[PDB]
Amino acid sequence: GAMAQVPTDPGYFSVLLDVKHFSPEEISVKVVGDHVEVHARHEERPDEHGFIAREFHRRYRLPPGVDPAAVTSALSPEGVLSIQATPASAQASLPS
Repeated sequence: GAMAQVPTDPGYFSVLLDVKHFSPEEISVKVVGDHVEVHARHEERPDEHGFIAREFHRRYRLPPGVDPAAVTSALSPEGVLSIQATPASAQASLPS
């Protein structure tokens, strides 16, 4: 049979970012509504007479069904940032 794509169940999120030239405390992640925002900023000064900076931003829409409070971030020692989320649970309306 032909090769097929394996479907993914809904309600999950997973992305990776290469932020190796930002330190852990130069990077922040937050959820705003149903988006995730990543921000990073580095500045250095070689002397009093100058200033070098980098900046990065990105926003992702969380897919349907994701719990916006269940987003996690993990920054590897090699500077890869994983951002993941899992499905929201639904309140029951009938007895168990």
